[PDB]
Amino acid sequence: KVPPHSLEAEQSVIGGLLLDNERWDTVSEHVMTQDFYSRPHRLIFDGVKSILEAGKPLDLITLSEYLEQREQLEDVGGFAYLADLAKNTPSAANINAYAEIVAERALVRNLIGVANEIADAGYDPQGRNAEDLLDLAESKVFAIAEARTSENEGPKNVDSILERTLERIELLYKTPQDGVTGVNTGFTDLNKKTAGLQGSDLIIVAARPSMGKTTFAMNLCENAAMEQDKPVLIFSLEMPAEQIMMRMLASLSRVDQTKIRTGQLDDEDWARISSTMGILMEKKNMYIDDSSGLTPTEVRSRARRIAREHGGLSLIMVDYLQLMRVPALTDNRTLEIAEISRSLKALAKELNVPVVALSQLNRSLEQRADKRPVNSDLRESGSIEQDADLIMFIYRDEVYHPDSPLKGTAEIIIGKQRNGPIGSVRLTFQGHYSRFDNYAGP
Amino acid sequence: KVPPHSLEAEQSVIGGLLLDNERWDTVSEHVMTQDFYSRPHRLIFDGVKSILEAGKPLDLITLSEYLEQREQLEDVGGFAYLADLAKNTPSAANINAYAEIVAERALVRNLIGVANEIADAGYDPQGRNAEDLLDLAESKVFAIAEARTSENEGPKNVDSILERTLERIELLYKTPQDGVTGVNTGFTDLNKKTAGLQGSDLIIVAARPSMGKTTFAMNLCENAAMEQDKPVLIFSLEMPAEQIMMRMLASLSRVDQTKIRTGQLDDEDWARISSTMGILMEKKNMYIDDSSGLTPTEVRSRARRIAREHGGLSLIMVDYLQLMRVPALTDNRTLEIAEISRSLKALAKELNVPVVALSQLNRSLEQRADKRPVNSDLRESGSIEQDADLIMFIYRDEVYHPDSPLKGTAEIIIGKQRNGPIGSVRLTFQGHYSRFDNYAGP
DNA sequence: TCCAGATACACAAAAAAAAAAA
Ligand SMILES: Nc1ncnc2c1ncn2[C@@H]1O[C@H](COP(=O)(O)OP(=O)(O)OP(O)(O)=S)[C@@H](O)[C@H]1O
Ligand SMILES: Nc1ncnc2c1ncn2[C@@H]1O[C@H](COP(=O)(O)OP(=O)(O)OP(O)(O)=S)[C@@H](O)[C@H]1O
Ligand SMILES: [Mg+2]
Ligand SMILES: [Mg+2]
Repeated sequence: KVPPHSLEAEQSVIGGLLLDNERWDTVSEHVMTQDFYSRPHRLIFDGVKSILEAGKPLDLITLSEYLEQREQLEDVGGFAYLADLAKNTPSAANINAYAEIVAERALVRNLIGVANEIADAGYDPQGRNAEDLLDLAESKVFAIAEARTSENEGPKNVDSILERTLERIELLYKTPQDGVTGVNTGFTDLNKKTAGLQGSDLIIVAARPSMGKTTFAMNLCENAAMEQDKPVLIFSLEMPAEQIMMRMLASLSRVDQTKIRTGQLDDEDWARISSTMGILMEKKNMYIDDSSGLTPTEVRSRARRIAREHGGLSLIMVDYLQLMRVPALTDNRTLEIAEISRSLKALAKELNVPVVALSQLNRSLEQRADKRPVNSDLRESGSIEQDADLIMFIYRDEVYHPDSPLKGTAEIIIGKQRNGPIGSVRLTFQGHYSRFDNYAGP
Repeated sequence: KVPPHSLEAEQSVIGGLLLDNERWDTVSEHVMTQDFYSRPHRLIFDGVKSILEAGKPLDLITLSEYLEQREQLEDVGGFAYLADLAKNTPSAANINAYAEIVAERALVRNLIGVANEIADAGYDPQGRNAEDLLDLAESKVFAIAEARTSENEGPKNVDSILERTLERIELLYKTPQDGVTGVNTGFTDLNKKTAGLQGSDLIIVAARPSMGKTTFAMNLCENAAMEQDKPVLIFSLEMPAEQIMMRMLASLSRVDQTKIRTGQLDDEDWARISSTMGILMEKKNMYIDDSSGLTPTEVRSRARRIAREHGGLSLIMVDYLQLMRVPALTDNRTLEIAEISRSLKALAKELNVPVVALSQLNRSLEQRADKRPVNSDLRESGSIEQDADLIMFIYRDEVYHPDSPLKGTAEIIIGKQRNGPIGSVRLTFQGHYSRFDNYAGP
């Protein structure tokens, strides 16, 4: 059988070395003298490496002269073969890939050789017992695997990591940026715990029906759009853009939502609406997608298109993740939810922007004495919680207990945070404006 | 009869990608792997997609070594075909102009394949009737259309949404309608707290057996048909049309239902019935369907036919949504109910008409000291409570406590309203006339 | 693999009773 090898890869490596000299540093750290297969190729590579290490400039003429000095010019095919190799070079940009291919082929060939060597033993014990045969397998495989080393995926001593951490904390002494390092939510208490909405993270807001989930997410997105510079993308798979716009106008302009919807407004309400209209038309930092049944690929494509068009994004909202469709798994729901969650996390990591994805809760919450949500109430949510960087629930006590002393107030439960504290935050809820607010009072 | 294809477009796309890899972002959004016709081109495009999706450089050597690793370089024609493909492409100036050609050719080929398949199925009925063949053809054509119905959809900015919202608000403001902008329900407090039954919404009425769901729904439908000009469509999956007609006659004529059903009637009752018949024949805005076991597609088709024949509809009634069935999801009841609710919501959104979906309640209510229904008591109802826009419960206290001070009275609880307040409304219930009415006392 | 409906045993226990404390 033909051993695995790529002569074209070796020719490309030689051509790239001849044509380009500034990239020798990267090539020198990936290939050796014994990695090449063809003997004339080995001689040519040895000569080129010797010339390059000698410090002399590399060119076809000097390479031919050096080969003639050792009388190996005719052995490697002559000057014509070298000229053909130089002419057949595709480009010098991808010499690293060629070197990696050559190294991989050498590794697999040596592994096959070691396998044949161990296989030969056993057909001729030569006095060795089973224990000796077992022992002289691990040593050979470890020898053939030790040549490759992870870079830099290796254990590190405390000195380097401690020095890097000291450097990090020394530069962070200046410019505190008032605590928040990501996207300002607008609520001081939640800013203290979450330290803003960090990028490359997945944030999940979940609650029972009619709790204030879409309102909370829209408030966060509106504050981000008002403060930040890059646009904020919203995927409204539940409601049309008209209703979201009416809610935003009611929230910003301090105008009753019902009067806006029914068209019963006085002069002051119109003045407030005109002011917020002027502000919104001056900003131009909001995008709404009202399409239904979007697949993860479509969401990714549209997000990438917007990001490339405007150079970046600030925040992405999905409402909600259970309404997305994966046609390849229409016969299974749990796997579909897992794929949706993994795709959302991958998109968040790729675009380096936070993604606020909403979710629903199971009906087991209301069949218990205590109605406070937990992490198990999310529907089909092994993956929903496994790959979530922050889970925030919404709980209003006045819904279940009409006589509760916490009327006109809501609690945000941080059920999970990888690098932050957890707890509860109390916020004032004003439904007629579709707005949350800081708790000025007790 | 050669199926449509264009090898030149595929070769141009592959050559443009090989020459410059920086335009893969635009190309990946237009042409996929399966759009190609020739199998070697499909394999080479799979290899190109695999190489470029990870960001690694793509060239002749990389693609050739990737194809050779899986014994697939012989099928595509070897390195010679790849070299010819790379050489034959002058430049990638209009690379985006060939992906559309490939996509449209693939779409035409799929359409003609489906057209041949339907004819072949028609030539071999295999025991299927013509109705089944027509249904299959319609389903396949709809599935084809849904994939590429339009391309103008996408993330829109805030300017167009603001302009449309301002136009709608001004239109509503300039035409006062006594505070109700939707279909009047006939009850003053309910209209005040609901502003009518707004269009493009899903409304659910739920109560325990023998509480008044059908009576309340029929009262709403009668009032809507009496005031509106467009007709009202009623789906009666439970009771025959004769019983509903008798109940409606009793409600409108103010005549005992038992006397009408049995036949012992006086002269004043006959006079009132004659007046009601005259009014009904004068208006004639009612359509009653009494078929059982209807799939969502059948009700959608009937509603479309009625709306097309009469140029619009004002109200659609389903009683009740647990009687509808999807034959493809018989093995799971929860998914079937979710599909029914989703289909009802989609129909309401499409036709721009309020839809009343009567629902039952679970038996977990009877185990509580408080018999007032909650949103979680609906049967098999994740989507029922997560998709509705207005939930109205019916609760009569005299059924549980015979000597209540609220005898001859009923309470309606608005358990959920996405864009409105929640509360309760007290109404007078007259069983012998099978109708609700306004309440004047405290 | 989750969601939803329903019969039955067991945990006390929960309050209420209530005895009785006052
Ligand atoms: N004018 C108003 N006055 C008082 N409460 C209101 C008013 N308008 C809306 N609300 C309430 O505000 C809340 C809004 O709920 P949302 O957060 O928008 O919906 P949701 O939480 O996403 O739940 P879904 O999507 O319907 S399952 C509801 O509880 C409404 O009853
Ligand atoms: N002549 C009458 N006198 C007194 N009560 C009456 C009379 N006729 C009807 N009723 C009551 O009015 C109710 C009518 O409500 P219905 O519409 O039958 O309830 P329902 O929701 O349809 O029950 P379902 O369909 O089985 S879930 C009856 O169940 C009786 O309780
Ligand atoms: Mg919502
Ligand atoms: Mg009924």
